Amino acid sequence: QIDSEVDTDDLSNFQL
Amino acid sequence: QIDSEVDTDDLSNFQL
Amino acid sequence: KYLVQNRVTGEIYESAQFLYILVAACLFSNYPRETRLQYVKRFYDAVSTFKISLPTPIMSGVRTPTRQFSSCVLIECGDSLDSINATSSAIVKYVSQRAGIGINAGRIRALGSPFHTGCIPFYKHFQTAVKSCSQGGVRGGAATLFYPMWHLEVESLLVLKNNRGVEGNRVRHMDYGVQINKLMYTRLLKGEDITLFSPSDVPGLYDAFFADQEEFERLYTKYEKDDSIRKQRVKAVELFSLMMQERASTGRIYIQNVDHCNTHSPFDPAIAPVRQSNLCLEIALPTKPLNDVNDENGEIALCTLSAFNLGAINNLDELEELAILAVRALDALLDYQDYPIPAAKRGAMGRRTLGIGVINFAYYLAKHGKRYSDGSANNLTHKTFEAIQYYLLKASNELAKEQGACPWFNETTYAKGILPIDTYKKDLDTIANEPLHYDWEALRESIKTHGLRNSTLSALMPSETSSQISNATNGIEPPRGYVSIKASKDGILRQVVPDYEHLHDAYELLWEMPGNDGYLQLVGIMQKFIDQSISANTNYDPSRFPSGKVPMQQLLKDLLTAYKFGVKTLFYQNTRDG
Amino acid sequence: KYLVQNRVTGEIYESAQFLYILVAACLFSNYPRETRLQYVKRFYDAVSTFKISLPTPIMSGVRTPTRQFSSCVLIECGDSLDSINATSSAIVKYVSQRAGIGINAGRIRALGSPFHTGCIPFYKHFQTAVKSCSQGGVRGGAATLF
Amino acid sequence: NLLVTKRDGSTERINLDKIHRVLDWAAEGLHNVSISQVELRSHIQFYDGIKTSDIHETIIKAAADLISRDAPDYQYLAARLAIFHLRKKAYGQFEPPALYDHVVKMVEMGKYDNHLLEDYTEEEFKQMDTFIDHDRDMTFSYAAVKQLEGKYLVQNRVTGEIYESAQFLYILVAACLFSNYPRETRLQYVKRFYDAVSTFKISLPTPIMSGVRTPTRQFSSCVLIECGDSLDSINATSSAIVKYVSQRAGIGINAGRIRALGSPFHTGCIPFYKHFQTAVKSCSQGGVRGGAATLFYPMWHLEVESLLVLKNNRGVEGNRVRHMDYGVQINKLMYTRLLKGEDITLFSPSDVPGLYDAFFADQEEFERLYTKYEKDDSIRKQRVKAVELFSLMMQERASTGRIYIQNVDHCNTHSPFDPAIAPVRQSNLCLEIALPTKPLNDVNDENGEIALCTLSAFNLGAINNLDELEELAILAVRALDALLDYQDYPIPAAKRGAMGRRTLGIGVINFAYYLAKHGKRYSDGSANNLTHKTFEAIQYYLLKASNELAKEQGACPWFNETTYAKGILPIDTYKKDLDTIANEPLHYDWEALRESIKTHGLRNSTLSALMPSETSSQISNATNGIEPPRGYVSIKASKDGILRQVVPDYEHLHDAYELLWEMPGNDGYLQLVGIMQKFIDQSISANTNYDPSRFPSGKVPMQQLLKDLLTAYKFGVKTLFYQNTRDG
Repeated sequence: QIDSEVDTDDLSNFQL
Repeated sequence: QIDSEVDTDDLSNFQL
Repeated sequence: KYLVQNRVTGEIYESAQFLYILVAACLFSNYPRETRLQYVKRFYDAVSTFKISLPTPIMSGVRTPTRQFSSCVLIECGDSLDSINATSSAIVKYVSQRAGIGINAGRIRALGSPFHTGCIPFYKHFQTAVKSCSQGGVRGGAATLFYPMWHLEVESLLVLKNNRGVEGNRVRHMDYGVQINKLMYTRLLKGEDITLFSPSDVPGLYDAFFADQEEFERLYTKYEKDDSIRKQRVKAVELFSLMMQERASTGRIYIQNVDHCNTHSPFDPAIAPVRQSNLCLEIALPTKPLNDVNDENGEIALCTLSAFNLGAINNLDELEELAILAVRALDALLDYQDYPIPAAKRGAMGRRTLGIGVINFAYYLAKHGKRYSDGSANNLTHKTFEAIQYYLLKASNELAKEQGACPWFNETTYAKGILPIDTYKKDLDTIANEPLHYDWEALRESIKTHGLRNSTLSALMPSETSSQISNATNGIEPPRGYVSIKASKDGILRQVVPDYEHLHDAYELLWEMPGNDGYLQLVGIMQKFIDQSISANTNYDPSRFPSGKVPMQQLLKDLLTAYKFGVKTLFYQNTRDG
Repeated sequence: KYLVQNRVTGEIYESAQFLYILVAACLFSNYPRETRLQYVKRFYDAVSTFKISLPTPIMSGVRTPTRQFSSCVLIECGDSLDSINATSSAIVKYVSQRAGIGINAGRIRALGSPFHTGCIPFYKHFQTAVKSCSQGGVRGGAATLF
Repeated sequence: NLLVTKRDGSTERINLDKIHRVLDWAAEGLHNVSISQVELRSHIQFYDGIKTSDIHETIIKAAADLISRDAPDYQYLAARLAIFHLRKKAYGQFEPPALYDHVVKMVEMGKYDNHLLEDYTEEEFKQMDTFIDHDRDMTFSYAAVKQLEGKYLVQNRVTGEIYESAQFLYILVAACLFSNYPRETRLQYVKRFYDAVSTFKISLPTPIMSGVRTPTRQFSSCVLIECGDSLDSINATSSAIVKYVSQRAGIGINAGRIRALGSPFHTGCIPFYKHFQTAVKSCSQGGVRGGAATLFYPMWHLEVESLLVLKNNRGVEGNRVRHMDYGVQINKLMYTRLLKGEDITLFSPSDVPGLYDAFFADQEEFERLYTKYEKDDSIRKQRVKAVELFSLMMQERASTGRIYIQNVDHCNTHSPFDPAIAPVRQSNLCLEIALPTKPLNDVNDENGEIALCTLSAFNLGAINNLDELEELAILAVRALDALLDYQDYPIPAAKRGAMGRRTLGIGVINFAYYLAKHGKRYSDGSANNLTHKTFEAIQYYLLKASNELAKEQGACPWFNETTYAKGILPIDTYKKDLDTIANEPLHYDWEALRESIKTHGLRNSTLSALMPSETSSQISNATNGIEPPRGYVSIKASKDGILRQVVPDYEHLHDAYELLWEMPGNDGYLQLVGIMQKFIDQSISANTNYDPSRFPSGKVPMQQLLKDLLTAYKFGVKTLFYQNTRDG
């Protein structure tokens, strides 16, 4: 199954 | 387990 | 299981060679001085070098004060309270002495006939008789109960050991043999109905079932047409599926092909028809119902068993001496052992029936570089069982000269000049062409003149204990794997198939066979020469079938392959897990 | 359950006072004429006016072709297979005529005694005998084991 | 001895040599196959009085059961055998009849269309008959034959009699599609097409392969409906769904416009979604057996949280629509609220003038209108952290496999259509199709537009070089175009779609084998450039053919709604970030093409679409669409026993192949999908994949799920189809 935890500061570094 | 379906026209071709 | 020892202290009092020599002394003790100790020697040699194998109660008890050795009894129950009481009492006596039982309760009349309350309550009473001498109610005592496929209550009998359902409809600690003949199978191929009748309502249908297939035709269609007779119709695809669905589910709903048992048999079915089998479906002998335990006009059938080790003999003609040794020993045994029920003595004294089988068939097949599944072994098997039947008859013929044929020899076909080679299912002609090697006409005449000591000589039985002692494959079956594991207080017991190192690629393991076809061809080839029947298995690996599920179509197609090749009985179904 | 009747056609053939007089008749039949009918008269009076009450198989069967009226049997089993068997068959016979059974199985020897297997396997056997003439699971024929 | 019942009724000795002879012919050229093994296994099953047909199935299945990766040629030994049995079953002998004789027989039997005999003369049939190579039945794998036998060859529903062989199928599909061409070119086209299909270069969908030659006219198998926000339209949408599913069609419903629970659809979307589901399943065995749909909605819909969980196997019944799939529609704004960890505001479409339209057509106008409506108190709305909604969607996508994503901005910024006139506002059942739609207001409403597409694919495994694709594009595009005028139109709106834009979707099969045969891999970037070069060839030659056909016959009536009409090619509009993952130069003259399209037009507003495949890719023994195989051997369950198909050319390429679960992760695959999307007209049925035993404690982190969701947006991927999660 799936690991609920999400890191936004990791994410904020992505460019679309 | 077992597959209920029985073909009689297949069978009718057997000789005892 | 074998060496004489202490129940309590656990002290062991003899070695194996002292067992073999004393089993030999005892069985051959009544021979005259000129031949006795020659026989003792020649027998001792046969057993201690693993050529002849003896059943457990013989190996355990011959030398000691006991006299119980019957381990294989067949009772037939009549359609009356007296007979059920007699059948039950007899079952009681025999199980106290560790014996497996074949009950025929087919004659019992159906639910709500003029046994008013039906078969099932009586079947239960047999089961408790059976288990009357067992640890918790499952530990020793064993039976198989028989009925015709056309019995009115069959649908209710087909499901007796089903692990679902309610209790007053469940007899789970017994096995059943369903009896089938050509007519039923014809209603199956033609997709028509089967009419059920209660045996009490159909004058001579039951008897014609076993004795005269034409008389059955005539009487069945006749009774079907008659309105005044209580009956019941059901499509024949339905009943067969139900039986097969149950056989598959428990492993232990067994088939007797009763016409084959009477058209290809040592007995003439007008005098002494074969109307049932025993616990393991290898035995096939005539029976008469009692009407009291000590009824003298009854006949319960016994058989005394043994087997040759095909792995131990260096050539087929080595079987001459062995047949002589085997048949003489077991014959002496018959006069030696006790008879708790008069009907059972009458059987054994009147026909003196034997059932000598084989072990190590699989190893034998490997050592000659053949296989079960592909037809490569048909001819070798035909040549082998010829040797076997022939030399078994030859010895019983020789013994009948020296000592007298058996009192009821005139009830056999043999008495009339009919040999098995005259009566085998003709379709075997199409699967082997091995010529007869031995002079069967010389034999025909000699039997017809001098007689046989033993109305039967051959029967292919399962084996486990015996085939362990000699490190031989079990009966005629292919091994599941190369190594056997037994659970034991003393740690894990391992036994590797004989001569693995040289033959691991020779062996065809059970679950390596593409299907049942070659094996059944091989069983049918044995049945050409065997006096009684064969404990024949069917096998199904679910992961060989679409969606891991075994089609009813293959089950029936195999059921018919066996009828066609003349196979009399089908014993266990094995279904592998995964 | 008393009146003579066809149990399939559902026809009733008699009435309660015929039941009463004829039951009187049968049980006093072999009396000497000097006193016969006098007995028959007085026993009929007593039962027809509820002073004496009779058991069912007597009330339903006496006057009919049947002779099975024993509703009530006691069997003692000895500690031997032949005795077990004899006991078992005795039961079967009686429960097929509808009787209730008391069974003294007390002397069967215990499990482990030098028949190694003990009372219970035989008690199952009596149970299946007691039920050997009954529908399936819980319907007809009864016993108490002592 | 052993006697044998014939087809007539009499016996006759078994002909063991005749068998060994057929058996011998059949192993022609194949390596590593034992004939004796096949006899030893079948012959043991032969019984006195067995019939001929049985002997024949017994030896086929015994050949069949020997298929393994070690001895893959059995695949063909079993086929040839079945092929043989099937000739005798059809024509009573090996040699098939003269094609003209055959056709007349089939027409009178009522199993072929009479139009065939009015459209061609006996001499023309006699000439077609010379194109046929009946020896090509010898090249099918066994899993192929099983599919022909079951799904393709014209046969009997009831008796189960088979009336034609494969070469008669191919030639007549060809005759029919090209029947209206003029005498000068017709039978050249029939030949050149027949060749393309019977040698596995072009693959056709099932209803075409099954029905073109016969009296039927149903071939649309891929419909897209958009529902408006009114009772009339729901009734119209439903009725249309009914019509089409009776004819075995998959459906893409857009019910996003439906207004939310408790707005001034007063009772909300879910009860209407259920009504669509029953329309869908209206023609299905027990209520699960045929009829299929995917329903679409924007991520900002007020009821989204309640829609995200519709197929959840927990919950209560009045909140559950489990027998449909969903596509959630996302754009740049949402993803930005995700990266920045802020909120997403939900609105009901009925309350937000032109938000819905700006969603698809104009991302700036969406920015402006969204922030504007967020600020306004008078508007019913709902805020939720954007980490929450995304996790919920992804947690559902993972759990069912079938909650799908449409990136609606990509669909409109990189598209054959101009979104101010004809925006792409949904997809279809499998997420590969992307076409404009108009809501109806009655079933027969003429101002409606339901979108259809007619599908096909090139076999990358069968072409010996990229420029072989020129002829194939011409053949593919002409056939499917003829088909459009040929087939029936149950709903007027659906005809308007197909007549107005004549949209096609031609894909590929055998991508994985192709990649292996050039010694590349999905997962590591080794295949980016090969993939770029390949889909160039593909788009280019597909346009070239549609341009050539537009000259000969007229561009399509609504050509002026496309970007193509204005000079804009896909190479102008692809997601620019692809520049960083491949440097493969364009090889073909795209400016010559720019001008020629702008002048002469296109026959078909769309030409390319990467679809999934199973049936089709079995017939040619090709890897399925663009996907890596799960293993080297496929198992199908079948009444006739287990069907095995070993990946093409295993013996030489087992170490070339990258199997599905051997890929370190989704990254190379998505780079490869994105590279295709640079040239594909519509979308790609793109999967995501997760092996739990590659993750700490056997559990897939929400972090990787989203990180991949963004990798796909970035590389310009328009849709995400299934998630596959391996067990263990």
